Amino acid sequence: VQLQESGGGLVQPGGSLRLSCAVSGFTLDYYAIGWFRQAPGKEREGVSCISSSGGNTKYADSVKGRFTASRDNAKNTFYLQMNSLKPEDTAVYYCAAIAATYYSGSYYFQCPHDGMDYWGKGTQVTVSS
Amino acid sequence: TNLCPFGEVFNATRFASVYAWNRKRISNCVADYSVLYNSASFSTFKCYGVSPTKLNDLCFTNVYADSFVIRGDEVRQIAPGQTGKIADYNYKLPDDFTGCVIAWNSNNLDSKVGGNYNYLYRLFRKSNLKPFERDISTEIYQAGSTPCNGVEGFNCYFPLQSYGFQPTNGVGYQPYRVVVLSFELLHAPATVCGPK
Amino acid sequence: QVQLQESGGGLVQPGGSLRLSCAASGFTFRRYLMGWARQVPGKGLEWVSGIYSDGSTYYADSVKGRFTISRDNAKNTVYLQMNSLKPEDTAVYYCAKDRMDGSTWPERDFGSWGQGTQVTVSS
Repeated sequence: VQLQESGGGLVQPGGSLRLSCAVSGFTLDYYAIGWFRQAPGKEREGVSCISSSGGNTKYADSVKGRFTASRDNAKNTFYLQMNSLKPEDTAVYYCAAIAATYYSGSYYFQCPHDGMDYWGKGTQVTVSS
Repeated sequence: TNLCPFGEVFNATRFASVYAWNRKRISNCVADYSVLYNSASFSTFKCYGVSPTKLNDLCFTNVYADSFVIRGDEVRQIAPGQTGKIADYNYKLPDDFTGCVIAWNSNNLDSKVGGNYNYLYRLFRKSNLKPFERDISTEIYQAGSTPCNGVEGFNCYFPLQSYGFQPTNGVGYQPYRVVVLSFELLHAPATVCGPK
Repeated sequence: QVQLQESGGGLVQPGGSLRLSCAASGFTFRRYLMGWARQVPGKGLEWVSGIYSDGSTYYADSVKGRFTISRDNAKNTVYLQMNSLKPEDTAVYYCAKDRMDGSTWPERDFGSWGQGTQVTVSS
């Protein structure tokens, strides 16, 4: 399976961006796609996590209300829309996929850091003036 | 001469998940360890504290058979003094373990197109598991600052994770069935010996 | 770190001879169990043969006599030679690096796995 990252760019504070992640070769019936970020000097951190269906979206408290995760209806490509960016959000963003968990007739879609099976190459996003 | 029913363990139709590992006690019989060695299915046959040849010549009061399924690259964790998610949180062997570890590829039985989600492994726990302990709790594990009350969120994880076995997956990622034989010798008649 | 490359195979007539070759760079090849493993479609991996660091050899009942395994000196390639092939051998063959040094006869732990080639025996 291959994961590709695109849309990395330099924008002014308050601007918007759209990152894309191309998903290829996954035959899994139910998986989850997560967006992570890695800032200079700090460890990797989760930002978003969405189901293959796209019904469930989970966001970290810092990015809540500014980041929207969606899936295209005609392609297997997942988007992370970033509005009202702040300088502290500068980091390398990574796309990652993980299988969903089936237990007692209920599915769970989560993005645990240590459980991700595949990673993308990442793109740098810097927000300066 | 009645033999030890090793067939009921190795040829079981269904194998339990790693976190809820099944243990069967085998006692008061004789077992021929040479049906094991002279087989080609078993990719992994390693022993600790004893030597395969000696096994025929020794006696043991009780043999325990622990069985479960894990990933290929995770079999290396089923050994004394190893670390990793499986060894730390699911199944831990004591430092003075005396026994043999047997594993074989089971891709023909435990994989399915689209993924087999029924096998799970424990991914989160507050502290490292003590040797030969099987906690099967499924309470929400809180990893972040936010307190968790049973609703999974960004910082509230369900502690179990499905493997998602697929036939297309490479050999390193295919499912492997593991059986761990532990040899304990108590103060009692040792009725498990060699057949010679 | 360790890479195993499978060379040889293809379409061979019954009774044909195929010399499979793996080359492994990235570790001291001199002292580690190596072996060839077969995966007939519709089954799991079966361990055909292997050679230990001290020249001890192991064969399976199906392939006993038919096969020969060679471990090269001053090279990091193991050679597997099959003769009198019959339809039952159509499968994929992999190479494997045992994870511990100085193993003996009944101690096998094939952690590393190569990208096995497919051998087809038709007519």
